[PDB]
Amino acid sequence: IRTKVTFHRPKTLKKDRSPKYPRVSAPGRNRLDQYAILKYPLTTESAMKKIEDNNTLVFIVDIKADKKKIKDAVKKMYDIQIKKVNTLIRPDGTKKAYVRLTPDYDALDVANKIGII
Amino acid sequence: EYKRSRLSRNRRTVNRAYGGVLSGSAVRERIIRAFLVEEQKIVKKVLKIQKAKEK
Amino acid sequence: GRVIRAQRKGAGSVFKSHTHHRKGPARFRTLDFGERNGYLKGVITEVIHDPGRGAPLARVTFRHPFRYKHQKELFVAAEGMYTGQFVYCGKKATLMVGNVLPLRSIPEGAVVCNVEHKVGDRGVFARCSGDYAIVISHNPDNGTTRVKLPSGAKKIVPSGCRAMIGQVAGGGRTEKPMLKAGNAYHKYRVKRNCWPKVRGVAMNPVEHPHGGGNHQHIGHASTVRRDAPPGQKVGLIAARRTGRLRGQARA
Amino acid sequence: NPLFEKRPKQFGIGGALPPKKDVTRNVRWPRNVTLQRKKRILKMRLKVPPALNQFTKTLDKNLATTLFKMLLKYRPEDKAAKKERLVKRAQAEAEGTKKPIIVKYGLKHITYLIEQNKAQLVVIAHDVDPIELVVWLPALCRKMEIPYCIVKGKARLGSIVHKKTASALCLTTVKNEDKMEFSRVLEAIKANFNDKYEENRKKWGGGIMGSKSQARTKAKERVLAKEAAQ
RNA sequence: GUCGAUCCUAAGGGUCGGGGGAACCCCGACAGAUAGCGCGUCGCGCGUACUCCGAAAGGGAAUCGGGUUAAAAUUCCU
RNA sequence: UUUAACAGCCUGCCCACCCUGGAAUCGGCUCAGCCGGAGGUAGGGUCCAGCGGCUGGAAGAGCACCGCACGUGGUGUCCGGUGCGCUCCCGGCGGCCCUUGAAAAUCCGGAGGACCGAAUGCCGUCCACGCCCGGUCGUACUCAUAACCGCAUCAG
RNA sequence: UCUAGUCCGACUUUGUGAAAUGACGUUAUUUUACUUAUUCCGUGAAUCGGAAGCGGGUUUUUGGACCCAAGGCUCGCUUCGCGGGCCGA
Ligand SMILES: [K+]
Ligand SMILES: [K+]
Ligand SMILES: [K+]
Ligand SMILES: [K+]
Ligand SMILES: [K+]
Ligand SMILES: [K+]
Ligand SMILES: [K+]
Ligand SMILES: [K+]
Ligand SMILES: [K+]
Ligand SMILES: [K+]
Ligand SMILES: [Mg+2]
Ligand SMILES: [Mg+2]
Ligand SMILES: [Mg+2]
Ligand SMILES: [Mg+2]
Ligand SMILES: [Mg+2]
Ligand SMILES: [Mg+2]
Ligand SMILES: [Mg+2]
Ligand SMILES: [Mg+2]
Ligand SMILES: [Mg+2]
Ligand SMILES: [Mg+2]
Ligand SMILES: [Mg+2]
Ligand SMILES: [Mg+2]
Ligand SMILES: [Mg+2]
Ligand SMILES: [Mg+2]
Ligand SMILES: [Mg+2]
Ligand SMILES: [Mg+2]
Ligand SMILES: [Mg+2]
Ligand SMILES: [Mg+2]
Ligand SMILES: [Mg+2]
Ligand SMILES: [Mg+2]
Ligand SMILES: [Mg+2]
Ligand SMILES: [Mg+2]
Ligand SMILES: [Mg+2]
Ligand SMILES: [Mg+2]
Ligand SMILES: [Mg+2]
Repeated sequence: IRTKVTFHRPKTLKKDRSPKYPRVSAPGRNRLDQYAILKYPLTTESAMKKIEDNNTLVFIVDIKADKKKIKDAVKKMYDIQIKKVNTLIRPDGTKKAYVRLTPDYDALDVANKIGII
Repeated sequence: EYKRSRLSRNRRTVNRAYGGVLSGSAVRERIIRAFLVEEQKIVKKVLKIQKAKEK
Repeated sequence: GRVIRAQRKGAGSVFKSHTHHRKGPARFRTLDFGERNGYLKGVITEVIHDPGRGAPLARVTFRHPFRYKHQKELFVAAEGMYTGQFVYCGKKATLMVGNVLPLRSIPEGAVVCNVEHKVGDRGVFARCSGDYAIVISHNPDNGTTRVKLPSGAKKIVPSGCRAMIGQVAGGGRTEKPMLKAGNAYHKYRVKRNCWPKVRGVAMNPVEHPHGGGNHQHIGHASTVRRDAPPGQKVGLIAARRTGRLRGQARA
Repeated sequence: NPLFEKRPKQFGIGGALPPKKDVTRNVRWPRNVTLQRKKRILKMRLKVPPALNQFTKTLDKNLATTLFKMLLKYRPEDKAAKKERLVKRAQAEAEGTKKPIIVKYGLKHITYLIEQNKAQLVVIAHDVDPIELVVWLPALCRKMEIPYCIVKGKARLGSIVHKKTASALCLTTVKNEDKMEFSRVLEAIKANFNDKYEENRKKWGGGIMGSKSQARTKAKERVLAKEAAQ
C-alpha cells in the first residue's frame, strides 16, 4: 500500500566506474615542484631591510602557488620553519611572497646560505 | 550575537514554559484556557450521555 | 502611423502590474472532504492591508485535516470580521457573517461575497470593497443557484459553489474625492502604469486616430464597431448608445 | 495491571488526525502508468469491430492447460541440446536419423504451413502488438479448414520455443503414441473457434461504460421502471 | 582568518522537461518518475520539478590602540 | 593639558512587566497627548538601552615641557561649570495615506518526549582551562579649474 | 490595388444513441441522450461511486492543545523478552 499521494522515483543501484582501459596512460608530472614554486629571492633595498628588521625573506614565486604550497616549498628547499606567509601580486603580474621565519631560525643566516648577502 | 558560542545560556532563555517565546501573561492565559476548555468538553460528554439513555 | 498607447499595453514591459509588496492571492481553502460534508473551524489572526486592493484581507489559521501542522490561509475580509474570531467553513457551517458555505446551504435573499464560479475555484465574484452578491433562488432539479452580481447581472452557478456570508469590508471608499493629482499618483503607483492619461485629440495623427487638425476635435464618430482591428478600436467601443443616461436607461 | 488503560481516539471531521491510510487509488502516477491505464479504458469504451473482438474469446483455462501440457512434450531443442547432437553426428560421420516431431513457430513459417495445408493446429496469441500481424490468421485458418485457437500470452508461447515471445505456434503432426488425446483436443477447439467464426463476424465488442457511469445509468432507469407499474 | 569581493536573496536574468519552430530561435518549472535530506548502520523515515546567475550603497561570523616607509598598512612591527 | 577594541563589576534612562492594596470630594500625568475596578494614585520589585560609571587593558603608551650627551634622564598630563548650540546615534509619543512603505541566507527560542545511565560507576554535560588550524582575488595613486568624459593640462 | 486581424459557412478533428420530419434498405434536417476524443477548472491528485451498519423520521459559549495508537485477539519465539498477523480504522 501507499501512504503518499505523491509518487517518488524509487532508489536504484548505482555502480562506480571500472574502466577497461585508463583514459590517460600515466599521471602528469608535477608542474609546481619546490624549484618551480620558488623562482628567486628578491634583492631590492626594501626587501633587504626586511631580512634583519622582521626576520623575513622576500621571494618571487609562481603565480599559481598558494601560501600552503609556498610554506612546504621553503621547508623542502632551505629546511626552515615559517611563522607566516604574506603574498601579493605585483603590478608586473608576478607574485611576491613575504616569508617570516620562526625565532628558532635567523633570516640573515639563511640569506647568506642562499647567496644574496 | 545570539549564537550559543558567543552568548551564555542564561541570557537567551527564560525558566518557564514557552520561555522566550510567550510572555508570562500569555502563558497564564493559555493554561487557564486549556484547563477550562477541557473541563467544558467533559461537561458536554456527560450531558449527552444523560440524554442518550432517554428512551 | 505608429503603435498607439492602447496597443503597447499588451506586450507587458512597463505596463505590468506593480505587485512587489502584495501579500499574496486571497482565496478560500482548497475544497476537501471536511468542507464538502461537515465544517472546519479557523481562527482570524490579523486583518491586514494589501497594497493596490481596497478591501482588507484576513489571515486565518486552520488545523490541517490529516497532517500534523498548521494551514495558513488568506481571505478577503468580510465586513464585521475581527481578530480572534472563529470562522467556520463547510457544508454544515452556520449562517453567520464570515463563515464560508456552499450556495446550496445558503437561503434565498442572503448577502454573500467571494462567490465561486466553478466548484473549487476558490472565489471569483464580489471581491471588491463594499461589494456583494445576493442569492436569488435555488433549482434543486438542475442543482444550480441564481445570484445577482454587483453589476446587476443575474448568473447561474452550481449549488456546490462556496461563498462567504456578508459583504466585503472597506465599503464607501470611492465616495471620498481625491482632490489632488498627487493622491491619484499614489493610488496608481501601487497598481500599474496607467496614470496620467493623455487625450487622443491632443496627440498627432501618427500615434492616434483622434490626433491632428488645426482644432482639437475627433473629426469622425467616436463610436467604433466591435470588429475593428487593434490600433483602430479607440473611443466608445461597440456603443449601443451615447449621451447622458436619462430615464430608464440609467436603471 | 491497573496502570494499563484504553486511550480511544475519536475520529471524524475536526477530530483526531486519522492514521496512515491507503491512498493508492489517488496516487499521482507517472506519465507512463497513466497512459497505459487510459489505453486499457479507451479500448473497452469504444465499439470493437468483430475482427478484433474475436481475440477476447480466448481458449478456456481448463482446456488451455491440457493444450499447453502437450506442447511442452514437443518443445524445440535448446542451444546446448542443439550443439550436443551436432557433435554426436560429427563423431558418427567420422566413424563411418529419425525425423523429429516438434512445434513450429514463427509467423512467416506458420503462414506458409497453413497455406500449404500441412498444419493441423494453430495457436494464436491474443496480445500481439501491433494486432494487424495476426488479426487475419483466424480467417485464413477458417478458409483452409484448419482448427485454430486463441490462447492468452505471447510470452507463454515464447517460453515453449525458448524465446521471449511468440506470436503463434503450429503443430504439423503429433507423435503416434498420443494421437487420440490430440484428436479430442481438436474437436473441442474446432467447436469453439472454427464453428463459431461465422456468428462472431457480427459481434461488435466494447461499448462498456465505467462503473460510476453504469451505477448512475442504472439509477435513472429504476425511476422509469418504478413509474411503469403505476 | 578580522577591510571587501566571496555567501544571501530583490527587480530581473539564464535554463531542464514540455509546447512551438525549415532553422537561427520563441515561451520559461507552464504539459514532468525533482533535488535530495534526516536518523541508524547498507537499512528505515521524510520528500510541493531549478542546490543556477543577479547588490564593492540591501541582508551579513570576528581587530583594537601605539609604532614603522622616499613610496604600503584596521594588511607590516609590538 | 590624551585614554582604543576587549573583560569584569556597577548603574538601570524612556518603556514594558510583577507583588501588596482597592480609588468620586475622582485622581495621576505630557510641551502635546493620555492612563485607571480590564485595578489608578501610592509603597516595594523585575526586565530592557547605553556611543553611561569604575577597574583591568594602561602609562610601560601618546603628547607637552625641561635636561644631559650628540642615545638617555626628569616633571606634568589636574579640578569644575554651562546649553531651544552644532553633527551623529538612540528612546518614546503623536500626525499622514483610496500611499501602510522587500526578500532570503543565517541565528535564537519554544511544544512534544521515541530512546538512553546507575544501583553507584557508569552515563550525560550549550561550564572553566589547556592544545591545533586560518584558502583564492582586490589593496599604489588621481577622484578632478591637470590623472574620469567632453578630439586638449577645455571657465562645461 | 492589396493585407494582418476579425466575423461567417463547409470539410477535418468526429465517435455512440433516440425521437420528430423529409427525401430516394439508404438518407437530409431538427431536438435530445451517452462519454472515451477534444476543451476547461482544482490539488503537495487525501475519504470519489455503490452497498451496508448506525441514527432518527462524531468537531459551534473561550485568540489553548491535537502527529509517529492505546487497547483487544492471535502465531512464531534463540521466552516473560523480541518479531509477525487480524481488529481498533
Ligand atoms: K507602425
Ligand atoms: K505614467
Ligand atoms: K488627459
Ligand atoms: K483630429
Ligand atoms: K553586499
Ligand atoms: K532592507
Ligand atoms: K596593531
Ligand atoms: K570591536
Ligand atoms: K592599501
Ligand atoms: K573639469
Ligand atoms: Mg592579499
Ligand atoms: Mg481622466
Ligand atoms: Mg501638439
Ligand atoms: Mg492614423
Ligand atoms: Mg567584513
Ligand atoms: Mg525574481
Ligand atoms: Mg535565452
Ligand atoms: Mg528542451
Ligand atoms: Mg509544477
Ligand atoms: Mg515528482
Ligand atoms: Mg546558492
Ligand atoms: Mg549569487
Ligand atoms: Mg552591504
Ligand atoms: Mg597611503
Ligand atoms: Mg507601581
Ligand atoms: Mg586605568
Ligand atoms: Mg609617560
Ligand atoms: Mg544627515
Ligand atoms: Mg522539553
Ligand atoms: Mg590607499
Ligand atoms: Mg594626494
Ligand atoms: Mg575627494
Ligand atoms: Mg572619445
Ligand atoms: Mg453529461
Ligand atoms: Mg489540470
